[PDB]
Amino acid sequence: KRQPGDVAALIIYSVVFLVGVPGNALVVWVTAFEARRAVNAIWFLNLAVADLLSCLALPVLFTTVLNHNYWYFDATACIVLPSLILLNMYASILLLATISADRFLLVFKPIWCQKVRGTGLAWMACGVAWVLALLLTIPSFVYREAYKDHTVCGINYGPKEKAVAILRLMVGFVLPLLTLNICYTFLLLRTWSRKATRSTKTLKVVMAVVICFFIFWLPYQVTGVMIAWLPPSSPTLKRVEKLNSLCVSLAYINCCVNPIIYVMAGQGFHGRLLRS
Amino acid sequence: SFKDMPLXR
Amino acid sequence: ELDQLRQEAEQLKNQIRDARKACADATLSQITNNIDPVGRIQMRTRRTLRGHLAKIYAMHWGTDSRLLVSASQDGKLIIWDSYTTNKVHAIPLRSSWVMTCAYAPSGNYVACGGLDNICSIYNLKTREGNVRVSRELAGHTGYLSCCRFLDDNQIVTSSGDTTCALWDIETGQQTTTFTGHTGDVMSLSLAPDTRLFVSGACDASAKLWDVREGMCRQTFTGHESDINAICFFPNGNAFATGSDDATCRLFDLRADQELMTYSHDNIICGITSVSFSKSGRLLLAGYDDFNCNVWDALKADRAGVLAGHDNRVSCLGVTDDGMAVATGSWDSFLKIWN
Amino acid sequence: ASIAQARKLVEQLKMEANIDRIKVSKAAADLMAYCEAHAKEDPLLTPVPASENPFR
Amino acid sequence: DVQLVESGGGLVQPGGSRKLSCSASGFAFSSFGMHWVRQAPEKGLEWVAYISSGSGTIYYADTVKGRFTISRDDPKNTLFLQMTSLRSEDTAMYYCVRSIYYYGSSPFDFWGQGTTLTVSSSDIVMTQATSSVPVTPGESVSISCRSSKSLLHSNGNTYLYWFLQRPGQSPQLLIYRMSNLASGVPDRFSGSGSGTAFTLTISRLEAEDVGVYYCMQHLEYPLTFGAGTKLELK
Amino acid sequence: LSAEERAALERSKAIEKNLKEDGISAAKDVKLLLLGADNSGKSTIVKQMKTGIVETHFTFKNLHFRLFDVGGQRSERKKWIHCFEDVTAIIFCVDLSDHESLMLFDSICNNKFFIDTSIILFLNKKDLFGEKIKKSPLTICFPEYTGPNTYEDAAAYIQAQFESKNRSPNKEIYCHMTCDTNNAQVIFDAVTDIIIANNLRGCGLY
Repeated sequence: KRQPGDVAALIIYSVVFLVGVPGNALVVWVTAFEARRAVNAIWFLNLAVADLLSCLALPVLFTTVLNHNYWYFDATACIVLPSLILLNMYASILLLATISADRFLLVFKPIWCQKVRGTGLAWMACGVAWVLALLLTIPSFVYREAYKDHTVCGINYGPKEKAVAILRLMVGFVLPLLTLNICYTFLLLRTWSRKATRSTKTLKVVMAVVICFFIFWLPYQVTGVMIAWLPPSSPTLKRVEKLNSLCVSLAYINCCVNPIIYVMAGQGFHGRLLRS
Repeated sequence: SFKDMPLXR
Repeated sequence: ELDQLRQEAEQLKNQIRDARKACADATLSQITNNIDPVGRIQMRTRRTLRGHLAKIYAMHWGTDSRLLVSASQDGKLIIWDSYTTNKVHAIPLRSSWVMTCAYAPSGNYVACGGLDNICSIYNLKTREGNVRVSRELAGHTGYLSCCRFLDDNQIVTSSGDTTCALWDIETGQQTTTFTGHTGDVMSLSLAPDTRLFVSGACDASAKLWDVREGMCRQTFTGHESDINAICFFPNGNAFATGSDDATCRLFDLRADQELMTYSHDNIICGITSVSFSKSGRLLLAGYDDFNCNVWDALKADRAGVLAGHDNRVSCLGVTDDGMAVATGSWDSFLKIWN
Repeated sequence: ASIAQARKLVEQLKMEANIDRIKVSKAAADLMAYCEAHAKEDPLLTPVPASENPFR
Repeated sequence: DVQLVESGGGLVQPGGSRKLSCSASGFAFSSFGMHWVRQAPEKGLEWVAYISSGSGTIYYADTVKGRFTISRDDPKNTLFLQMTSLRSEDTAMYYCVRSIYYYGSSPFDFWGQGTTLTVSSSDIVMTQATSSVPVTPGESVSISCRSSKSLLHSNGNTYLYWFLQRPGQSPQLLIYRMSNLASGVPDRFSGSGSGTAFTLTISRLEAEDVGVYYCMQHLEYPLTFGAGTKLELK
Repeated sequence: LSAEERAALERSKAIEKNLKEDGISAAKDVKLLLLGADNSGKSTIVKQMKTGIVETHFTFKNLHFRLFDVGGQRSERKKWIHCFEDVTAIIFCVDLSDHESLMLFDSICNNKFFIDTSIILFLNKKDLFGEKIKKSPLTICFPEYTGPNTYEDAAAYIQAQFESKNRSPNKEIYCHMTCDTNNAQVIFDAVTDIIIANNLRGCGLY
């Protein structure tokens, strides 16, 4: 791996791992303690558990990069790990979208919300998000195979590649962006209309979340489609092939960004940790 | 088939 | 002749102060200098009850030291089982504003009352299988503060009308009225022999009434602000009290004056509740500092801390067998210690 | 016009005055003796054994 | 006053079916249990069924499992029993009883009047040594009821109940947990024993104590009664 | 190992389930506290909305309100004032016909327990106050005031005097006049704003 990108990607992987493991674990513990009293903790529980599951899988990818693209494992773990990783990613994205929609609904319609709010609805929404993630993942569940030269971990594709890429792009990027932007813009618009509810930290938090999500999840989503519409002739194919590790490392940033945003926006954190 | 995809994609 | 009687009253006050000063030979520190210090103690939570959804204002133990009772602003009265943390009853209340509760010594009755100027008695051994209101007592003109049971027939209450009363459950009539205070009174303590009781009002004064005669016999004035708690010493010839000025004092009914005081420079917030141990050596005290405290009743020195509450404790009580102390804050959690 | 109230106050004051009193040393000795008598019957200052602990 | 009246029984040919109902009135039916108890025409009482409060739990005996059905209707406060495929050895009398449980409760306090059913043509075992004893008035006598296993649970207290049936009517409760007097029972009855050897002591007899005494058990399902000892004057 | 403690456990579970159901179903109502001086017209607006503590229940726009009147007892206010903490808002009342009200408002506004609860202030009896102002000056009550003897100026001056008695910028004071049964709309608007603010704060966004 004499390429400058590989070492930077490995360093980012390691840093993300040891930064995100403890925060995710602490958030999971606190919200699991508090989930028996408040409805507003289930969403954060789901985000924290999804992020912890995403982050725990980093060493496998790190050592796979280290072993120079060789599959040293058996023929059963080949079709197990990638599906789980994809499921965790889509679950995280959809849970963020549902949390934004929930905040929109709570702000605009308080009476109806307090009249119908309950744990069952939150659990139903979480289950819907998880099953949508699994349904999106199913192609990786099925078409994944393995091959031996050395061993290569690949997927058997025989139209299908482009179709999967288009579905992935649409249902993983277009809907979350629209939901996030529209819901948060309307929330700020209504909040800054009355002096009683007007505050300054809401704009900061919303803008930070939207900007970080956009920056960290556009380039990977577009380089995943660039590879699905080009022949292997152009050297730009080599230029984009030498960027996959960097793209994945930059995509992993949200998994650590989210717990920091959650912990730095609360009213009290040390008391909750001590009391649990 | 004979095609490569680094895991995560 | 008002000035003449005022001068006579001043002379009588001077005479009684001189008598108390003459009878005051020595303090308690010199006698207690040779007492072995108890040493630091530590207690760990052994149970926790989670069934209330609002603030908790009062509680009382039971004679057999197994059944509890708690009251809350949610309008629910619950009788707990300490050992298995189970629930035995749940009593709805007519009004949600509740300030006191009590458990009958025979285990048959429970009393409760609050801002409704009424004390209610529930029959807990009905043949029909449920619990209904036996009778309701209505003779006060202020909010009730404390209630106690003498027998299955007599109850003593302490309202905010500067009075204390003695009732008759069978007919619900005012048997005897106690008067002499000049302000709101919130405390009671029935003597072990069930013949005398003492109360503390907001005047920083306490009176040692007489149940049979109905005439107050003594008065103690040594505090600086309102009084919030009181409890007889187990021997029956002393009592302790806690005030809003963040200091507890131990009085006497033979020397007719103070003995010792419990003070600290850091303590600022007022006292909420005070109780004694089985042998009288330990003086448990609540606080507004989100914790309880342990005071060595003889050396007047700090002995331990019982922390673990998010909000300030509002009630306290030790078991008759003397094996567990139970506390309750406004965070709807009761902790059984040991 | 509160002559009767003042009379009641002074009567209670003199009645309380006529009561007797005892020395502080005697009461302190009585309280300390009672506290010492039941020293080993208090299971709080002495740590109760775990075998005979109802809340174990 | 508390009432528990049963109805439904009668003459049933073999291979038929019948339904019973023991209507309740005068108390809070929702929080109580319900049992059905069977006594043969010339033998001791026997246990049949059980149902919890709110229909949460049901239990059954061995000889009746899969052939009887039990139902409750809270708004009407009634208990139902379904007699399906009645055999040739099932004629008896049936009652229904009150079985509230909590800390310090007294189960089996009240018994129904009863109905007669006519048909055409590791368990704990409790025994009673004697059958009939002559007792002179004004004396003091004792009874025995030996079990086959120690009834001392881990919680500290044991479960042995004493029942008395005067000749003519339904039984009444006397002692629960072998040491406690039921309400309305004179203070001349007593309970003693430990582990397996159980006894009842009575002194200063009267004319109203003539009858048969059955000792029951409540440690674990199923529940087994005793044979029954008769007492006669002189 | 349990012999018949299982029935006790079942009873405990049923009791807990009923308690939780009743507790959840009872959080849809908001509580309102009525304060002010004696004979301030609080009972007037309580009755126009259709012995210790008197409570009133009424519903409006799929929402049921709870009112409380406490001034029926004479005791130490600081002794029981903590019992009404965590209330949604306080509905004060002022009669423009009389300094006692101003002192009471200054005392209650700066209380430690009520440092964040919003206050709704109802100036009452507009017609006779205006007639008295046009018939006699207000100099007897406020010698330091100045201006014409019209209606709007006096009301504005009194409102400014009442408004200047607070010290915490966090608290928000709502002022409206009365004396056409429109107070329900004002109360609803205030409670909706308070509920939206509380919901925003709970999510951690505010």
